[PDB]
Amino acid sequence: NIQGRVYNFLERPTGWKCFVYHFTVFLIVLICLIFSVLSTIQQYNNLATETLFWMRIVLVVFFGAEYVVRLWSAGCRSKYVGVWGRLRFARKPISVIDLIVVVASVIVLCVAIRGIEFLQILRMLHVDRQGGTWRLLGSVVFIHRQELITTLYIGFLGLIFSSYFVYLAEKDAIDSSGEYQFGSYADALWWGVVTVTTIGYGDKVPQTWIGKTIASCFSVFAISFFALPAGILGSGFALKVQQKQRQKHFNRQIPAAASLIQTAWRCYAAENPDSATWKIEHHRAAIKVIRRMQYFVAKKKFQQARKPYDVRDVIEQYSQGHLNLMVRIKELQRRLDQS
Amino acid sequence: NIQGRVYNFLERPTGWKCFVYHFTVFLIVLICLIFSVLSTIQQYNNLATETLFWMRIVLVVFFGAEYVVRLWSAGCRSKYVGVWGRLRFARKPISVIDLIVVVASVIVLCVAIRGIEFLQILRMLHVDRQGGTWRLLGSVVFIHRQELITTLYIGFLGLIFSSYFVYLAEKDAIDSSGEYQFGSYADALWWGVVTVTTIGYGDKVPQTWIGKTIASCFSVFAISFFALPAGILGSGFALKVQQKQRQKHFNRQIPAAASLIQTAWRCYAAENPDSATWKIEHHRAAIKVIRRMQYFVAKKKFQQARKPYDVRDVIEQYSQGHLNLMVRIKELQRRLDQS
Amino acid sequence: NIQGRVYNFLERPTGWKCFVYHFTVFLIVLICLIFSVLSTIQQYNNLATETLFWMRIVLVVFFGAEYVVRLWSAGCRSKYVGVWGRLRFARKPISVIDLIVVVASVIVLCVAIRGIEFLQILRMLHVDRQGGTWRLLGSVVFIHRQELITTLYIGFLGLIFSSYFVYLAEKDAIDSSGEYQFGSYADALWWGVVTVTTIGYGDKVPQTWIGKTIASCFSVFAISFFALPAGILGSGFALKVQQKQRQKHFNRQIPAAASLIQTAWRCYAAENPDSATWKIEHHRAAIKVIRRMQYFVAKKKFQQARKPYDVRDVIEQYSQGHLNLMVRIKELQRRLDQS
Amino acid sequence: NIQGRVYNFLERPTGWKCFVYHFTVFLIVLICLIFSVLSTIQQYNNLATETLFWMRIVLVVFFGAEYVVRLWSAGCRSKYVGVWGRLRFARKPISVIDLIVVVASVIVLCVAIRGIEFLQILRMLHVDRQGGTWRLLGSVVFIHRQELITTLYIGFLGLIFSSYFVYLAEKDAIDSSGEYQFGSYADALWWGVVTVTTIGYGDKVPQTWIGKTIASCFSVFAISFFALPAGILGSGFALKVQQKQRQKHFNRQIPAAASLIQTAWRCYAAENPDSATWKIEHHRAAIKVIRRMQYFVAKKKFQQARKPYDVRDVIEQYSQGHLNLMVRIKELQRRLDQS
Amino acid sequence: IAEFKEAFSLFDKDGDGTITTKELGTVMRSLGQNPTEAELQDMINEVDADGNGTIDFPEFLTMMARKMKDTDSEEEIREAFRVFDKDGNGYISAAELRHVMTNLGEKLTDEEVDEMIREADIDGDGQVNYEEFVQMM
Amino acid sequence: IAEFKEAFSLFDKDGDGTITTKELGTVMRSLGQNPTEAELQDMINEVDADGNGTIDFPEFLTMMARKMKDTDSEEEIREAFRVFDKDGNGYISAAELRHVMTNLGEKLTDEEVDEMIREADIDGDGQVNYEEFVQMM
Amino acid sequence: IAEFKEAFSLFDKDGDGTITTKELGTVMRSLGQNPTEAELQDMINEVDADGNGTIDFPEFLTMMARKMKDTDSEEEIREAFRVFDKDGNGYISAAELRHVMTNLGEKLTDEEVDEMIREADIDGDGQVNYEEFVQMM
Amino acid sequence: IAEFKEAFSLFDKDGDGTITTKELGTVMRSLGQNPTEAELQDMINEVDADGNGTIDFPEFLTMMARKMKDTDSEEEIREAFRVFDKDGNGYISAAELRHVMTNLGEKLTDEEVDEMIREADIDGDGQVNYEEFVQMM
Repeated sequence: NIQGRVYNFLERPTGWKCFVYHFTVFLIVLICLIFSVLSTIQQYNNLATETLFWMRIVLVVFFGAEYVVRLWSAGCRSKYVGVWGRLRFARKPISVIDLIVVVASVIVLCVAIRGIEFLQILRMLHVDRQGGTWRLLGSVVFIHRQELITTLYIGFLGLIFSSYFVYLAEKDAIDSSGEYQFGSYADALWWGVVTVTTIGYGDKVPQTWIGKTIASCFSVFAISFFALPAGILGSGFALKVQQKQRQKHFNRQIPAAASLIQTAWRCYAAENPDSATWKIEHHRAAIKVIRRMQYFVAKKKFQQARKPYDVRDVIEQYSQGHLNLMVRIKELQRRLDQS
Repeated sequence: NIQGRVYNFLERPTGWKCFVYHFTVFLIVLICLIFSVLSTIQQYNNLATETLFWMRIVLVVFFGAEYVVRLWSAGCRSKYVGVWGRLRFARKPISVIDLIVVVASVIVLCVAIRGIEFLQILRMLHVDRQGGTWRLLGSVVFIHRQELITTLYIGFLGLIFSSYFVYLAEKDAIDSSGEYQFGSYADALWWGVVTVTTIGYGDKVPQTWIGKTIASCFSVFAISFFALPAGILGSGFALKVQQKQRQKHFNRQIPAAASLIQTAWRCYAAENPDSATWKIEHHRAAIKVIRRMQYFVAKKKFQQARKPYDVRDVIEQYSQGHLNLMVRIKELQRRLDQS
Repeated sequence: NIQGRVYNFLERPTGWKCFVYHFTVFLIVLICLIFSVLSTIQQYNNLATETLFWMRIVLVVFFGAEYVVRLWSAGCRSKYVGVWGRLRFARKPISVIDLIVVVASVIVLCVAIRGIEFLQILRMLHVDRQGGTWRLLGSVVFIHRQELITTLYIGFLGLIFSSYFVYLAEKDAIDSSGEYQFGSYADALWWGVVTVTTIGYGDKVPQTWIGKTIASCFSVFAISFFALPAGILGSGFALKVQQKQRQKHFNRQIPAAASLIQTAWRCYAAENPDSATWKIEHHRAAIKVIRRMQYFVAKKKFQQARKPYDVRDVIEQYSQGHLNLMVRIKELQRRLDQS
Repeated sequence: NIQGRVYNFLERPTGWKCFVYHFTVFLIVLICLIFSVLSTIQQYNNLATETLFWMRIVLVVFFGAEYVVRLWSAGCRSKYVGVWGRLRFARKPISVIDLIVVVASVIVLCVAIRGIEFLQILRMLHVDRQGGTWRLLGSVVFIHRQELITTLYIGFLGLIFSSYFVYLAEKDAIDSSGEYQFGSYADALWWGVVTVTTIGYGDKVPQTWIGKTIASCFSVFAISFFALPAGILGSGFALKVQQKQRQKHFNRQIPAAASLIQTAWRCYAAENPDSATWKIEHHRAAIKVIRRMQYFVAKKKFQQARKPYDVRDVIEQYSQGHLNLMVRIKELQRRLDQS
Repeated sequence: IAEFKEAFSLFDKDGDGTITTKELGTVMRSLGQNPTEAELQDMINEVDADGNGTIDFPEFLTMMARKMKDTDSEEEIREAFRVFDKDGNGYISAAELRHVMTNLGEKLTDEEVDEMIREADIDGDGQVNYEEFVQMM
Repeated sequence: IAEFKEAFSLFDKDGDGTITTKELGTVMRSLGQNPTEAELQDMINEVDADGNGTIDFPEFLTMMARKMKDTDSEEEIREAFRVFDKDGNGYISAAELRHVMTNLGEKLTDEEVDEMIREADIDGDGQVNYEEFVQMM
Repeated sequence: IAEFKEAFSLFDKDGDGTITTKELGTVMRSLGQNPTEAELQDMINEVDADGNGTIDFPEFLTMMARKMKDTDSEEEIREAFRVFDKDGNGYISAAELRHVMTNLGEKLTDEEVDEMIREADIDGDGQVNYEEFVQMM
Repeated sequence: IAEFKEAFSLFDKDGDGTITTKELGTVMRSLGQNPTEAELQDMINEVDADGNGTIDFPEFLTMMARKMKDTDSEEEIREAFRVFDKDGNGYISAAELRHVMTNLGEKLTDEEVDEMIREADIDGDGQVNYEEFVQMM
């Protein structure tokens, strides 16, 4: 249908055909920013006023039209069909930004506000529509919560305890220009946070040899505790890249998928006494238990059916094959033993 | 029992119910710090004295009450039951900090001491009770001791040998403000430790082209030898994260666990001649040897039973199954060969 | 042939015999640079003019001779044989640099041009001829496109949003020398890009406590998002190093390789009705379908034949062997069942 | 023997018993350094002269005695037994440092020399005797030569090409103190090498917006190319740590080891016609070929016998077992087929 | 409340108090299912928790007390339905559903498929909203 | 257009609408090929997409409509030729080609090799440009 | 001191100086244990160090001289006890212990369980401190 | 020069120009070695390079022309000797060497061990410098 095609163009992009449109809005709003700066520089007044107003109203009108068109076209998915259900789509966190940008542009055109003109850049800045990037980053951050937490905690403790001692050592030391640069603990904490992240502006440096010794013994050990989170996440991404290439083909999931729904519906229909499923008193009870076992087995199999290959499959496969061969070996031995 | 529930609340936390209490103490002591700062600023004297004293005694009383309640409630575990055994719990390194904080608060309330008021923050700073974070970090650090040691050693050697040559080259160079900044080896070592960690305050920079050449050839090679420990530990954490997800289920350890204790107790009871274990002269000796073999086999099996899957299990399983099938194949061949 | 030997010496180097030649050109052109600098210093005029001209014409003549010799010798490969085909070799991106260097040297000798003398260093700088290094780096960068893109995007968003707030907080703060260092958003963005990469020149530092708080809360979180790409690529290289050592031997590819071409040519010859391949009406149709199946199977097998070992091969091998044994087990059972 | 015990104490250390001795020399020479500094400060002259001379001669005498004792005790190993063979041990690179230190101390005691007093620290600095650390680092560096080389090359090219353009843009820009800081390409290259390693002293910063744009576009991309080598080597160490824990037990190498030497000696003895190995004309030729095949098989097996477990062993083991079972299956079928 | 034991004794022919794989196989012969040995072994494992390979009565009530209505199962059923969606919008052609459920997996009888389809397709033509079909089960 | 069904019925002896491995094996006996069971199983898998292990007619037209002329296949054939090049310049000695195609892999008849070689070696002596041989097929 | 050889000759029926798997199996028949082939193979491996698959006499004294009382074994036994603790405090209900040691693993006789339990539970009711039971063994 | 073919025809009973595993097995029966099938298969693989599982004559001369004296083999033999050194100094007790070479691996005859030992131990008592024994072979 044409509605689905429109939805697949505004959202869920395919490539160049939507890319040109994205690029054009991208550059036109940057032109808007440069033109607002030019009007601030107070160039030829007539142009810098009238054409700025023209292209501002053009931009806000286009933005509202795109928003309403996308809101209508979002009805292709069953989750958002209907008037009362579309409020859920309007509640999506990404879509709120577009409304905020539209209302901010409307208010600006009607009229710090000078910074509010920059707030409109919010929409263009967020260009990833399906949320793939944030969705990818969130899982990796969530998996490694404990080691990030512990290293941040250790770094914080080291920072505080080291920054206190240098303040103690450097309390009464004057500078060349005659100004106490370590007069209070607030200055020492600022020095600690500038130094533990290897920035080192140079506005505050220790001057007494005691403070120099403490800083030298501190920084070398404490820098790694803050450099750790980058390495942890980098290796986490790199390892998952390997798993992304050793996935099972789509052809191995269809049978288990069909079996799961079939056995689930059979379990559901077992609740009624007159459904045709009885065509296959006491047996009517055992049948339910057997069906429940089958449903659990099917669920486990489906869960296994969409995971990358693992040695556990080899270990279970060997035992299954060994039993399958063994039963026939004993059956043949017993059959031959009759004579 | 209620005692176990109290112990499971003060220690070994579960979640939000203890989290609210932890948060309240967390913020109230920060309020105490901000109020001590306000009293230092010398605000309205009556409030800043009396309410400060009030909430100080409140805090120390609450701290002592919590300490004594936890000390009593620690009797749930068999390792700490009894008067003489509870001294071991009181000897735990974490619990010493609470006593130190309590006595420091008592001394402060009775009365650098201005810094001793900060020492109380020790308790809140250490909020991880079970020691999980330090326990996790310790194993990872311990496994990789050799490569950390060698890289730190190489970095130290490079630092010393490079910092000496720049001191030699820059001994007699004056600055713009007419002050020798490289007048002695102590200054050169300070420059080396500020430069090899990529901080670069800018208080001391080489000025003669010889020193510039040495520094340029030095830093590029030597920075990596200090950046290494972060990457090593990050990758170490990331690799262990993979192993944490490929663990055997708890259902595969119960049989081996039971068998281990059973065979160990059988070996122990073999020492007595009248125990019922003889119900199954020379045979009484061979029985002990067989039981010892069984105990060793059970120990090895239990050790294997709680490790992540490894190709070695596949290699041993295939050989075991091959032997099991082979013996029956030869038995059937021999049985058929009789005619 | 001698032409192939010349091609294998100018390109596709083997080692020391070409290495000495590469080293000699390497050092002689550096001598040329140092001599041009000496002539700039205006040493003894006669030498610095005449010998400079001598060795300049020597260098350009040698460069042209090498270029023409390589262009002729590139005819060993079938892709470049023939006059009309050699234009493709001349179109190779690496070879364009040599022509650019030659024409630039010719123009310089005939005569910013002072910087154009440096442009000649282009040739020596690019010394990797087969393109192995860039080819290696490109695959690793291409595989990890998504995680690099998302982290760069997040870093950019954080940089912009943090640099705006510090500009807002620091708009009207004067410095010690009475000069607004944060007078406009351009200065704030420069500070942000100097600070988020942990360089920290120290030309611009925040002075009001609000800006200090924003910078402290910003840098700690935002530094990792820019430190990530190094770790990602490092781990990507390290993982591929492991795969490079677990490759199948060259002896396992010859049979599949021969079979692929054999079955492809058989499928091609099936199109003619009088070829000898019919020596092996309706059968002439089924034969084509069988040959197409065989060609597809051979292609799949050849694709599998040049990949590192993977558990999937074990999983398929076990099933194949199990079927091969099972069919004979049932055949023996059926044969024995006749009596 | 006592000589072996002495060798195992001076070299190849075991632990604390040699550790105390190492610690004592370690601290005593640091005492020597601090005392030389004290004598430089010109304290009480009599002590600072006489006791310094005393402990200097004490140190040099002890050093010579230790050197000669170790040189004698190095005769335990067969590689160094004999007068003419011990020169090889004296040629060991580590042992040269001890002789250099001894002769330098002798020369100093007989008498920049002030820096030569520091040269003695060479011995204590090198405390790893077996060379384990350097041996470990060398293999890891050697394995990853290509990716380190390419990234260093790319970083160098980027550094040069970026540092030239900023020099072009900043040629004629004056500073606040009226001094061209970018007057020549040497200054620009120094700025480039200070900036591409994220040090940032702040002695030279670009001032024109063109140079600012170039630096901003340069640093962000070029910093990763220099941060890469740390991550590469860190991940390389971490991966090898995993392989170090999945090694085959020492019990699986003895049979292959014995078989290798046995078959090698059999091949050697096959060269003589009267050795007892003939006890097992034309057959005397085929025997040699069979023995050569056996020797090659034994060598391959021994090479495989000391590697960590790999899927290839599973793949070969399954095929071997399948053939072993298959031959007996066909033999039983043929035997039964006789009736 | 604990009436399930009445069914348990049905599976416990020998009366030793546990259900073995042979008991399951021999009771399921009476209904003409004709199972496989590996199938019976796999079916048994999804209940046993002791690891001894035999079903205990407390584990039997533990299994029987497990409720089907829960997010962990509704999500899996939804994913299994989604696997078969050609476009992901949440609609399936009725003919494709009938063909799939008749030929793939374990084949259902025609009348079962008709009964299942009659409970659906009430919306209109041959589009079936599986996201409301899921809540029915 | 869809004439392929005429050949399909040739493979579908039982007429149920699908091709089983037994049908493939029994039809290929008539031509005296004598296949293996594992070979037949592997051959069947390269067409089936349902995963049920049986060839469906729409999958049959899907396979038959696949075109050979494409980069993904020309590159693989070129790599297979390159594997046998002793120097990589893009030339092969005719005698080596004949020996390889007679003895390695599945052995061809001599007359087939002669017919194939006659289509090549037109350039001159026993160097054969495989990069133009590839485009012929 | 080296009296163990007197027992060794009991296992060495053939007198060649080594114990083979067949010797172990045939001597253990006399006590009515009825072992398995794989069980015997696994039992043999825990003593042999040469890798030849046969038990040597010096290895026999090496095994017999190994002492049970040591941290490496006490920790493992403590962990095996801890696995069965429902709360980790260091207490086990006596009925659960009896049920576990009668039904799981290799089943003990009732009188052995009674004798073992009598040595414990001296503290009071059916809580047994396994951390003091461990030191007894 | 190429006299090796005279031995090759000894292994090539059928005369087709290649050596099969059956030929190797049947010729090695004449010397009373009694090999295994897997042993013969493994022995064959160390020469074949075509991957067809059959030994070709050019590969036969390629194998026969391989020289034993080389660093890659001397290092491996030295490591195999070092594995058995109890202290690593480069000395082995003669009795241990005799016991090892009589009982472990493939057992040698006593006279072979005596002949090998006589070529060594010339230095003195029962210490044998294997680093000079290696160069002899």
